[PDB]
Amino acid sequence: RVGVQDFVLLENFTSEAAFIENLRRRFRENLIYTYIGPVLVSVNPYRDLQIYSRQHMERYRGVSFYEVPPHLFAVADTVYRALRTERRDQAVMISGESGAGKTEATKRLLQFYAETCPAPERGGAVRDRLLQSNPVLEAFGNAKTLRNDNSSRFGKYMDVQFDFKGAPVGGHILSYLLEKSRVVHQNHGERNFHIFYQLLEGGEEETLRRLGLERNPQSYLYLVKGQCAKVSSINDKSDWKVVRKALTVIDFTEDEVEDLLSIVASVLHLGNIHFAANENAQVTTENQLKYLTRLLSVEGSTLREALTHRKIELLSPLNLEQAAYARDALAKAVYSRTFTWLVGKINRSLASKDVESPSWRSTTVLGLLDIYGFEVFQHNSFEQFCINYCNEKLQQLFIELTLKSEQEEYEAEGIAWEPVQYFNNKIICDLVEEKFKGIISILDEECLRPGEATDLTFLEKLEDTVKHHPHFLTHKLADRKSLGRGEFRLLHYAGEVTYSVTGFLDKNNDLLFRNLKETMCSSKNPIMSQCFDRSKRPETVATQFKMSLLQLVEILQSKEPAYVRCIKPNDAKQPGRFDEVLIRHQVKYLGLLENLRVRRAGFAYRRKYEAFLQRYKSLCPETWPTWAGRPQDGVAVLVRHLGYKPEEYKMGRTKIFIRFPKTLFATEDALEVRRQSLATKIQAAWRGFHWRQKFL
Amino acid sequence: ADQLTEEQIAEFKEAFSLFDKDGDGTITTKELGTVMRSLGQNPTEAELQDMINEVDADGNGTIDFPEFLTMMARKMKDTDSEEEIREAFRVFDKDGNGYISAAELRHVMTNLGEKLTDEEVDEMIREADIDGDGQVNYEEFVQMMTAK
Ligand SMILES: [Mg+2]
Repeated sequence: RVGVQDFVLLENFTSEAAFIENLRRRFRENLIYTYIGPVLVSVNPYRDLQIYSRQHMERYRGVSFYEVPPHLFAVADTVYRALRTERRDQAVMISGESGAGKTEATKRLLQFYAETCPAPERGGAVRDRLLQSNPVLEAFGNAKTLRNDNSSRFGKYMDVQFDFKGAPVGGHILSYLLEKSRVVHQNHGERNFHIFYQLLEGGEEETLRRLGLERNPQSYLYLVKGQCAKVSSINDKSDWKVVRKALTVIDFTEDEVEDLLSIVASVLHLGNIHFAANENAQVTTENQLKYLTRLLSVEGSTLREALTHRKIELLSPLNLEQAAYARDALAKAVYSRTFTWLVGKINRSLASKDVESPSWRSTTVLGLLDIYGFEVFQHNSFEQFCINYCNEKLQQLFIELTLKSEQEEYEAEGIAWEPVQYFNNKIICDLVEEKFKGIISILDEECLRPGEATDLTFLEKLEDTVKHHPHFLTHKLADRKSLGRGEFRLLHYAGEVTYSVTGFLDKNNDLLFRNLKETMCSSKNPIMSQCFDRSKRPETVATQFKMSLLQLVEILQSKEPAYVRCIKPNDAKQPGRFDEVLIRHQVKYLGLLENLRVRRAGFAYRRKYEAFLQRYKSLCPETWPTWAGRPQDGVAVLVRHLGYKPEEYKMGRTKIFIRFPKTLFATEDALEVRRQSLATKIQAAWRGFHWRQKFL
Repeated sequence: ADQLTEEQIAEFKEAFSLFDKDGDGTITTKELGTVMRSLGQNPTEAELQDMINEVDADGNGTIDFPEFLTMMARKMKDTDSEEEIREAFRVFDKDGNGYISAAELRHVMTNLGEKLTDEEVDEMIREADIDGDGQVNYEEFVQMMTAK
């Protein structure tokens, strides 16, 4: 009952001050959801208020969105209804900073579909599998940062597949660039992945004994490099009970879980290996190396010299710096490749089991986008550069869809339109992924050959190739410090972030020595032999990532978008705290006001005459069964028979524009009833034809 | 548009007696639809009860030749063309590729107005899907069905 449920209805709609006030007023009354047109804005409550129960679902399912208050379930039912009436792939695009609520938002949507949508017949319950996949991925893919206690270190795009009856038949997940370094490293205050701590706290006596593991996290150098083994908002013993139960739901056999646990324990052991000296570097303690051979199922000797030696054509020893580096490289490779395997294993579970038809050409997908959000810390390295660049590329797609495209369309059409000014981050995207001239392209150029280019030589060619650019700064331009040396400042859509260039070349080339690679190929562990095989065309991490996002974008462009915008209340993860400076900044770069303008003056729906006519033509006698004239003319008589007021629609050059959604729904509800009559025509024609056959 | 012929009335007279049953020169209302389908007409069930409700007001559940012949001449005046049947199908075809899954056809026929029985649909799919691949070509099926 508070403020205005839709910003479009806001008076003084051009006031940035009025905008935030509505957000603040609704937030304290615990209304976290608000509409700008079809776009839903979400504010992180940072406390559990249950709007997500089955009672709440029932009130949003099968109802029009303008007739009910604003809620995440509305977008869910709207998107599902869009997927039913017209049979087109739909995708819910969710944006926000770290901790904004994207991940929790995606899980709630799934829940709605799982308990709401009809069940298949011989189909299975992929519903429980679709839901149980989260706990498993969070354990392996999430870790507490300073921004978020549960933080996704991987990007996720998930497709849910529906049959023609509207029930889920299965699904597919895509993952993006897990943050590798987190396994061997953490900045102070941050943990490693949840999985490690769940195992130690929740693992049973017999299981931890078999893995040669101690319950105390402080006893593993990889677990506590951040001094943080614990989180008050997280019960690791419970999460473990859930994960263990989820693995069975997604059809991990008890043997596969014991094998995965073997791999998890190996990385823990791997970090505990200490190297001492000769003249050069060798393993002092036999404890870790022991369990290591058993759980990894390799030969203890080949591993030891693999850690202590390098193949050059004989084997030269290594030192404490080099011996520790190779160790970390192995641990990163083992966990990362295991994560990839884990996703495929899940995908193998969500995949529908059928041969061909009927039909499976009639299945449509509902995409859900959950990525890692913009994040900025005191120290920012390659991992943040990838993540922040990811949000740039997706921030462009948002603009392309909600601002650029919609406005360029009016121009091409006959629609009267007064242009709304928006900031275009396309320039920032080019700074990164532009051919030849781009940061990623440069970093690749310096990655040719070893022992030649360094972190510092990279930044040098960076200064030289990118010259006086608005979104790029280094210590060689203007007044800085505050801008240091060996680092560059990049100004993103979400604000400036300082990056250290140290570790960039080593992290861009993801390099595992043949020495260690061979050792892993000899593993007798089932999961390990799948991740490592045999032994040219070594593409860089940054370029491969660039390929992934491009594919991800073109996947989203091919679908009918829905938009959810998540907003972070405060930096403290505190409930009831509304920080005006913070919310303002977000509203500004998200361009929410520029969006409110476009929605107020714009049209909710547009379709080409031919398409609009083929679909609704049965609703008018002059257009049924056929129309011989120009499609615009057919749409003209058709909409008159439908009773559209002149203010409810606009006839453009190639398309028809309908201002409000209520207009189209009432029309779609008419076509819904008309189908009843058309079916009767077929049934009557068959009943007639059939009798004449089996008789006469 | 189409008006009864002198020949046509003879055709309808001969076929009408087969169902004469008792021989009153009368037919049962519950038997009405069957004789129309036998004559080449494809009446909907709702259309059938409208005809029943007019001539059955005297009860007895019977209708004679003159008033039957009237129902036949009206039904012949508006009859769905092959093009209207194809376009009706096309609505339940989402691709626009001119195919529907037997599974989806069975689902609509049984779940949408004037629903067919499961036994009826079985028979429909049998000659509608000729190759038995689970896909039906409706433009081809419509021809066969409306074929004269
Ligand atoms: Mg089709």
